Amino acid sequence: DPLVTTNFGKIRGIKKELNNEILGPVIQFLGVPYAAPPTGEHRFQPPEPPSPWSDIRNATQFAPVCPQNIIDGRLPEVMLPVWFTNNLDVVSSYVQDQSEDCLYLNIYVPTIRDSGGPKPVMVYIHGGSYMEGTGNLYDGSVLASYGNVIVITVNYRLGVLGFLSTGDQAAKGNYGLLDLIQALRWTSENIGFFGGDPLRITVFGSGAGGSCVNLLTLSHYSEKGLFQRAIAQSGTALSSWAVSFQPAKYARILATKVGCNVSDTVELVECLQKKPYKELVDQDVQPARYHIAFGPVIDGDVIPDDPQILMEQGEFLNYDIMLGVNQGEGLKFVENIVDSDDGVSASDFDFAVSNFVDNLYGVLRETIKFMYTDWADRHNPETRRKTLLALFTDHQWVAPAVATADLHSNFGSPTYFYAFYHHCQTDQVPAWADAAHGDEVPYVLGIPMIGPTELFPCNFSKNDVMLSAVVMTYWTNFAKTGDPNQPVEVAWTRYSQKDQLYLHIGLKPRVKEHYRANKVNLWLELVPHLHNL
Amino acid sequence: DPLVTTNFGKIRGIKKELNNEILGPVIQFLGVPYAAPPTGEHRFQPPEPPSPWSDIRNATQFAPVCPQNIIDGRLPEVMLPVWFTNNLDVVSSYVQDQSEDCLYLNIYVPTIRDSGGPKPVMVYIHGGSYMEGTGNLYDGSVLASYGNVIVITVNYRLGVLGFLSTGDQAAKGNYGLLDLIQALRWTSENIGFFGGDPLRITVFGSGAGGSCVNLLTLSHYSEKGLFQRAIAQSGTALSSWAVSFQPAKYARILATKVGCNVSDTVELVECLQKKPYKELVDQDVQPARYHIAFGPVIDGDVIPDDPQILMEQGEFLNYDIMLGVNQGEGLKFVENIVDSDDGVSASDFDFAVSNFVDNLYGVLRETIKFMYTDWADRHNPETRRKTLLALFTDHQWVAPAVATADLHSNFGSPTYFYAFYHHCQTDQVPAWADAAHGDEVPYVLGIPMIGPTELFPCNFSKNDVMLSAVVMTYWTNFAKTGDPNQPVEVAWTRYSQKDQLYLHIGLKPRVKEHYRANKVNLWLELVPHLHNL
Amino acid sequence: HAGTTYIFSKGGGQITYKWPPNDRPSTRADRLAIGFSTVQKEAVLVRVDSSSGLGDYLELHIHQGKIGVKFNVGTDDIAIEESNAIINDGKYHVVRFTRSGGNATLQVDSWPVIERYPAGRQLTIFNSQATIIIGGKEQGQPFQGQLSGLYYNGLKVLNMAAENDANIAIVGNVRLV
Amino acid sequence: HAGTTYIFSKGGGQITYKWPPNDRPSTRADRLAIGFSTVQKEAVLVRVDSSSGLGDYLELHIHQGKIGVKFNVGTDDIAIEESNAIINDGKYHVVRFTRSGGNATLQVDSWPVIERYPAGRQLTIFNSQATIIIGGKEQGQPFQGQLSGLYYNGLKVLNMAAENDANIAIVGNVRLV
Ligand SMILES: *[C@@H]1O[C@H](CO)[C@@H](O[C@@H]2O[C@H](CO)[C@@H](O)[C@H](O)[C@H]2NC(C)=O)[C@H](O)[C@H]1NC(C)=O
Ligand SMILES: *[C@@H]1O[C@H](CO)[C@@H](O)[C@H](O)[C@H]1NC(C)=O
Ligand SMILES: *[C@@H]1O[C@H](CO)[C@@H](O)[C@H](O)[C@H]1NC(C)=O
Ligand SMILES: *[C@@H]1O[C@H](CO)[C@@H](O)[C@H](O)[C@H]1NC(C)=O
Ligand SMILES: *[C@@H]1O[C@H](CO)[C@@H](O)[C@H](O)[C@H]1NC(C)=O
Ligand SMILES: *[C@@H]1O[C@H](CO)[C@@H](O)[C@H](O)[C@H]1NC(C)=O
Ligand SMILES: *[C@@H]1O[C@H](CO)[C@@H](O)[C@H](O)[C@H]1NC(C)=O
Ligand SMILES: [Ca+2]
Ligand SMILES: [Ca+2]
Repeated sequence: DPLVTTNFGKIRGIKKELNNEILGPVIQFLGVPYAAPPTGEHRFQPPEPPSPWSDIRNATQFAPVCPQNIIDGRLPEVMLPVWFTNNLDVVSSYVQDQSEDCLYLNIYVPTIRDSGGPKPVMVYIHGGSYMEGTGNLYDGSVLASYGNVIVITVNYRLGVLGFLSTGDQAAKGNYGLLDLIQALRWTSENIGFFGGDPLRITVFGSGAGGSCVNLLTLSHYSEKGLFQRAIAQSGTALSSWAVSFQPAKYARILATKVGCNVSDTVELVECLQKKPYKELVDQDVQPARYHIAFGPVIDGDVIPDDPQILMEQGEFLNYDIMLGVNQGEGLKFVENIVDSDDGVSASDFDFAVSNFVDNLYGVLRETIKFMYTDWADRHNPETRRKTLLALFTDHQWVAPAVATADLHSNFGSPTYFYAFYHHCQTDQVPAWADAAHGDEVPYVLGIPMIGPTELFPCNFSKNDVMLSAVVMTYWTNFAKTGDPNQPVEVAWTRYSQKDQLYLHIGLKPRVKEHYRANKVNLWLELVPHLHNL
Repeated sequence: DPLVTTNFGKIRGIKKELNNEILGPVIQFLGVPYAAPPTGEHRFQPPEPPSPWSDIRNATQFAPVCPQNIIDGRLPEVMLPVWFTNNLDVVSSYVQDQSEDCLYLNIYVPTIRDSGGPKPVMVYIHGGSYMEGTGNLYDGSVLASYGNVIVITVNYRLGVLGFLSTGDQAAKGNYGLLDLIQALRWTSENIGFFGGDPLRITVFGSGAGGSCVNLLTLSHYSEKGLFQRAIAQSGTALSSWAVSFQPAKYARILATKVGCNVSDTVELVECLQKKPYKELVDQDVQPARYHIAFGPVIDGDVIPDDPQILMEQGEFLNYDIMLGVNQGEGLKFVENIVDSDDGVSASDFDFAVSNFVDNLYGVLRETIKFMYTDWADRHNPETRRKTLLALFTDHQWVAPAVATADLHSNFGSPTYFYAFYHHCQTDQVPAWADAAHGDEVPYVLGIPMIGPTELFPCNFSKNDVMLSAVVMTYWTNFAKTGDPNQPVEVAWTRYSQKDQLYLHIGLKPRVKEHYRANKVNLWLELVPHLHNL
Repeated sequence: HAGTTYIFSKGGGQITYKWPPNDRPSTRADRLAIGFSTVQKEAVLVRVDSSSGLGDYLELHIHQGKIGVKFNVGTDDIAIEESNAIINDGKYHVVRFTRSGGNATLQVDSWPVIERYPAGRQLTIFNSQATIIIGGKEQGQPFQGQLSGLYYNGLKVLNMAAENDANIAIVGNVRLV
Repeated sequence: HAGTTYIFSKGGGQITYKWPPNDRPSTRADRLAIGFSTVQKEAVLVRVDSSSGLGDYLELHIHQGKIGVKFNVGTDDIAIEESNAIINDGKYHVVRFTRSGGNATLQVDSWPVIERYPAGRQLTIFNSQATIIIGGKEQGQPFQGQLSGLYYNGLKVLNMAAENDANIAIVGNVRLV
């Protein structure tokens, strides 16, 4: 029987076996409460510490997830990972059990003739678009086991409940962000009791998640010592959809939709502070394409200034940073109009850009089109597609990523950058597609080592399981020492602005320099200079 | 004794031996007059047919060259070939003997157990900037011999004498162009008497010369049948310095300098029609950088419209076309400011462009700079130079070249395109330099096969002589059949707009496609679209 | 009828000369002449076309009983026609066409020579000529009668056809005489 | 003097702690305290510098006999000083520094606590701190006297030096007591 005493009470976790004969067992503590339920008067309020119990709390099954609605395709296809979209079914059978009281986290502890002493802790911040998800999807047992580290998937307030701001004092948003910090405080204090080492906490996440990871490092609320490392996979604080800059506009539109658009903010907040949680979560506030309606907001306190500025001013502490992108992040962007012959009509391309420009920049247009046309084949529709997809991929993921890595290094932080070129080949993702947004998640969670799962159906090859191990060993080594190479043919050299060495993670890992240097520069360099006249 | 009867009289040519034991002998007929001396009242007048003689005319030594002045470095360094500039000495000892009566051409005939029947004829139109030169420099004996073709280097009115126009009727310029046609008429009628085949005349030239070649194919004065093929090496009718668009402006400035800027054109022409030929040729009319003062002009008759338009409207007859460029054409452009460490200061680069833009286009600036900076090494001064040189090379040579090839093909003309990547390594041209403007000439004239010469000093390696043969065999085969592959590992496939196959002529000849497709497009595609708003 | 004569019966026919790729000529001037005999009101006798893409073309037809020509080398369509004399009287007639850029010339039998000197600015070259089509069938106006001594810029296409030229292809209700 | 004491003689000296590369910390807040004794009018006691490039720095000096501090984390230079009390009287004195972004704090012996709250918008982080230099020699104002119990954000640099720390490097006329 698995018992552990915490500063709030004792709890019992259920032990589990893994679908592999090399992976030891794992003790799972599902449903642990790390804060006071954000209910009633506590809604739209900074999270509170949790209340203690005397007895022994049954922590053996996922606690309810936060209020969301994914079914009716109102979810921004492009922003969410592919595995999440190409399987809304299985996903639904996770977030089907909701509740306004959802602030809970899951702990995965390994069990031992290899390493003695406190084990590192990897906190995974899940994320889609801030509107849905649950760290309950990501089962970090193979990771926890295979790496010999404790893994914690966290749950935090999403949607309206988590990030609604009025622009003024009525509601300063960033609630879900504060929730994430509260989880980290809880961790830094109690993970010790589970054999964890509060001096080696690495927070990591994918997409919207990695955006939190990054925003967390920009908020003064994360004080020195809270967590030591960060891994931001396919995600930044610099993307167009990482922050909401019109928190009021969309707050009032949500107000109007549930009858509350009063002229005074404070009344408007109280108005909403009443409505059934499910009434607010089912509205339909639509944000400009490639932008978010509800999410982190520049409040001046939690998020002191615009991420992009803070980054340039070095307004962040020093952590060990690891971040990267996947080859074809923006699959969904083009997958939308790829004819039966796997091509793209030059008129659809000319259009897609003109449109992309209208939304992200309201002449550059002709410059973009030029830059993204392989003239040594200016007519191949299959090529015309590859480049059209790179356009999104470069701009929405690669450019911001490099931007981040460049500054994080120029300011002392030890940085490692990676490019992911390998995905699992199923029938749900076209053959001509490549590593799409999120295709790295199943390799970071060691799924291949336990064969296909209801969530990740793909029929993993021997390579997938092999590469899965190569990845996990990096991630964990990193979590262990702050170097993907210690302790456990290719040395993942460090990323510096002068050489920009990145590890090309694929079936042939190998260090290359200046990832997509050209386009990366078009976006961080030329485009600005132009829109500057 | 070498004698030949022509429709104007008999003439004696001196026979010659070649510095190689594989090259047969050659009968040279130097100084042949192909037209009436452009003197007195004939100055600024279409050339006239030559007057006949009864006896036997001694055609054994170069006749005087046309009026020019190269010594005092007033010559546009960049426009002239490198071998010409890096050796003004030897060059001077050619054009030292001047005369207003210079319309003469040289014939090089081979002497025979290989081919029976009339031999093909290759007429070489020399050219620098239209202000100097002489086909007397180019000795086509090794070519004539090694290929089994007759070679004719021609002389035509240069400078003021050859292209001065008043913008109106007073003087319609293009005199040197008409001279070149008169040479072709003479050839088409009498080259038969030398064993030549008037049905296989190929006119070729380098730089300013190849510009004439091209302009010749655009003038209606070159009627069907005159000549059948054309080779334009590093030169077009499309370059900024191929035509003079302000013939009046520079005519009056020449007038003012010799006291003649009267208000009436006709008087101004007569005024100049008097001055000693050497007084006009020694003035100093300066044209805008990258442009010409005196040269071919759009007169509406000889040159019907703007070359660039004629080209797009297919206003040219069909010929077998062969044209190309060299790797580092614009050496002189950057050689100007390459510090001791073979680099280029980013400020000198930022400058060179801003300047280049001011002259060729009076914002694109920032776009050019971007396009010509290897961001995967945005600081290497040696690289910063390579690209800065490509800028000129691409714009002044490569772009116009491709432009021509694309249209010539789209209109039926069988076209072949080549890129020259190999030069002779001497001490006059830096080591970091590559095939500069004109470095192909010595290989097309078979110089390597006769060892270093006073003109071409370089110490030719066994490769140079080898590659020299490879080149000559193409050029001649072309002149022979209109296919560089017939009759004599690499097949020089044909150039079509859809695949743009070009022969990468170097030590490893091999066919590649879409030469510098990227930049070529920036210049013929993007830059225009922009300067279009 | 002068020399080689071809007879086009009902159902029309078509003799087509296809210039070998690397030999499709371009021309600033054109000399076209042919001798015919027909009792039609509408019909196209000869038509030269520039390889697909380039627009240029030359057409010799009979519109409302009068022989005429329509061509285009790049600007607009220029036409010239002998509207006075009549030629669909089943008897022998010879027409001669001449082009020099836009400016053109026509002449039937012995009537005065007609001169057309097109408007504003005119283009000059008939680019990459690829096919000569006799029979005016493809153009949708079949010819029925007899054609002899067809001369186009040096090509005596009709003999060429008779002498089984590797490039001439006869198809339809055409017969030699 | 509290515990480990170091004596700086004429010719000055310098104890320098060099943080191991991948460990140069960044901080929003700072706690610096040290006990000294000197009879100088001008002299720099302690100075922390951010790895070459980044500007940030912290300096504890004595200007005209009064102990004070000057630092910069990104905006302007912010200084705070105990100008009332005097401390270059050769006797024992203890100063405590505090930073929280721009806002800072100073306190000598027992005098009232001084508070500096900089102007407009202020930056917060002292990026990549790479070296702690005691002796104020390199900055061109050698110190001569005695320093004890130096505490900087948890580092008791002086003991570290005494216990021959792999990173502390002593050079000059400095001696242990
Ligand atoms: C010094 O402490 C902080 C900076 O670290 C200052 O922070 C806020 O500054 C605003 C603007 O003047 C004040 O109105 C707030 O009251 C401060 N609140 C916080 C978060 O501390 C602070 O002002 C400074 N000290 C004070 C409160 O006087
Ligand atoms: C939950 O608590 C109950 C209290 O009666 C305990 O009996 C049980 O073992 C715990 N969990 C389960 C269902 O095993
Ligand atoms: C909501 O109410 C405010 C104040 O009454 C008003 O300014 C705003 O436009 C309203 N929202 C809309 C446009 O429905
Ligand atoms: C194996 O993968 C394929 C999908 O491409 C499919 O057969 C199925 O999903 C998996 N299992 C099997 C063999 O049925
Ligand atoms: C030139 O012609 C003369 C005729 O008087 C002849 O004697 C001589 O040999 C010829 N060649 C020369 C110039 O030697
Ligand atoms: C030449 O004379 C004309 C007539 O007045 C004058 O306008 C022109 O400027 C003169 N040329 C120059 C620029 O010397
Ligand atoms: C051979 O060329 C080089 C100059 O590049 C130099 O050795 C000399 O000028 C030439 N001949 C020799 C070996 O002297
Ligand atoms: Ca470390
Ligand atoms: Ca700073």
